[PDB]
Amino acid sequence: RAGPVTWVMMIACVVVFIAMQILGDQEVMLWLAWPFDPTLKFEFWRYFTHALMHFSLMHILFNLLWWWYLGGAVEKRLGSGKLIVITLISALLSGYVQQKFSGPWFGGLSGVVFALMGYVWLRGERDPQSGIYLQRGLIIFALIWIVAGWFDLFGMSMANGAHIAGLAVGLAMAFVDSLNA
Amino acid sequence: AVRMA
Repeated sequence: RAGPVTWVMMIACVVVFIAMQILGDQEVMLWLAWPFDPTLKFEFWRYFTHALMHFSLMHILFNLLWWWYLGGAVEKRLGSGKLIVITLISALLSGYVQQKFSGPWFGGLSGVVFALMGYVWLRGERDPQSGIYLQRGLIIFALIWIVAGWFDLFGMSMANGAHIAGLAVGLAMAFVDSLNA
Repeated sequence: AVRMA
């Protein structure tokens, strides 16, 4: 749990979030969101910094919770490098698919989070010796959570492309990772 | 609106 990449990520999300409370959501979005304009396509940070933005205490705490719990496990059991790679690929791919689904105005760490969910479960399943796993007790919620976004649970506009893309990506990485060693 | 990942 006490991993550097785990905490460096939690710290950044909290910095950025606080910045969002001072400046306002939209003003942070114009700089951190996925490129809305192909002119902006070379502002490379935007492909990753959308993961840093949250729009409610609930949004961020719920995300950081999962991230601490799942990110922690991968960092501890598998190193900081494996975590970063998972975070970068899924922030890049789930941003990418989410932009296709509903455009460039989104953010949150849930893309990376479903990738961690997908990864920890598929990896604990195929490579038990890797010392990580996900309670079926969680994978349930996982699936409630994803399908509840499909129905926009009580007006909650969820990034549905991000969740599934992230989920898929984690499963691919864990499956590939569960062939070596 | 915005969508929450």
